[PDB]
Amino acid sequence: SMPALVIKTNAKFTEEEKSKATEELGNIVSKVLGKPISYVMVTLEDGVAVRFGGSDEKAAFMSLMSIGGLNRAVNKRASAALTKWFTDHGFQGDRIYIVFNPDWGFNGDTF
Amino acid sequence: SMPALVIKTNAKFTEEEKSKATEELGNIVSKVLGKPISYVMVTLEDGVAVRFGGSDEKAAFMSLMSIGGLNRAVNKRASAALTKWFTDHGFQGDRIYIVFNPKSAEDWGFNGDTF
Amino acid sequence: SMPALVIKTNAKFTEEEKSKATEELGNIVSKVLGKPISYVMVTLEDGVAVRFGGSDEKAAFMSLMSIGNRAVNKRASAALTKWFTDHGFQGDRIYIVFNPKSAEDWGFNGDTF
Ligand SMILES: [Cl-]
Ligand SMILES: [Cl-]
Ligand SMILES: [Cl-]
Ligand SMILES: [Cl-]
Ligand SMILES: [Cl-]
Repeated sequence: SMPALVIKTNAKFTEEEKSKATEELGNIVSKVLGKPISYVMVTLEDGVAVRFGGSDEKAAFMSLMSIGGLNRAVNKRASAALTKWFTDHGFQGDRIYIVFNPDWGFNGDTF
Repeated sequence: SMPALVIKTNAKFTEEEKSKATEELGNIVSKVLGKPISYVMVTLEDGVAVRFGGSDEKAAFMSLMSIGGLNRAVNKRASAALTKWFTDHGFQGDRIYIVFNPKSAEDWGFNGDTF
Repeated sequence: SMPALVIKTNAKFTEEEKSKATEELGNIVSKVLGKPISYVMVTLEDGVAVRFGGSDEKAAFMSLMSIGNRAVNKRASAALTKWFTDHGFQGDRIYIVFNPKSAEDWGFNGDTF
């Protein structure tokens, strides 16, 4: 099983800031889900036109895919840990949007 | 209970046009789904390499996620209403692609908490 | 029915390279799934910040959605990856997602199925 985190935001990040974010956010996913960082895939797209709640204020949309291992308990801890990274980096917690989505391919073969 | 709309297109929009698109498209989703505009999330990515039907002509790809409130009936009106915005803004109706994806409250996060 | 392929990668493609990729990748999807090339939708986003397995080396993320298998999944995984390994990518840096949907959860030309 290998988790995936897809992030879209209207904030502007530098090339270094994006590199640190995918590292820090990927490590958060590794901790909450109990998987090694080797199995973690992180995608970050900045400068995206976003409107959340009628406003185009700084916001982020996130999707967390993982074959299994997602439950009411884990989703709440992942929501809190992922959101704090953003609230610690200039974001507002009410502008952060997370979807959990638990049939996968890797190196040309399925599992 | 909050819907999400993710839009990818190869057209080039100005910053003002992108702001207008997310507002108009967001209000379309609010009307069709029966939610206030406060709960609507809209994402618009322009200038993405798109090929639909072998051609890289002007096209758009769309995904609509919503905690519940997604049914065979609603999806049909949402498909029609969203397409009309594009056909009214320089797109051709046969180049528009929509995917509907309902999810649960436990599988959704907001303000560091689920539902 | 109608397949959809959404690709995210941190590699930098030229405008011509992107056009060739969506054609070649689109044709691979049409062949493996047994559907005409007319119903295939391909999206390619380059220059996306990607970190896979802790490393930000060249990588690609893929999602393949289709209304409604073990046979295709093996062929689609292998055929799509081979395109990338033939274009400077590493096969263990290629990430594919299969997402079957229902007829009522798909839209085209303002109507569902
Ligand atoms: Cl920079
Ligand atoms: Cl812990
Ligand atoms: Cl996406
Ligand atoms: Cl501009
Ligand atoms: Cl160029």
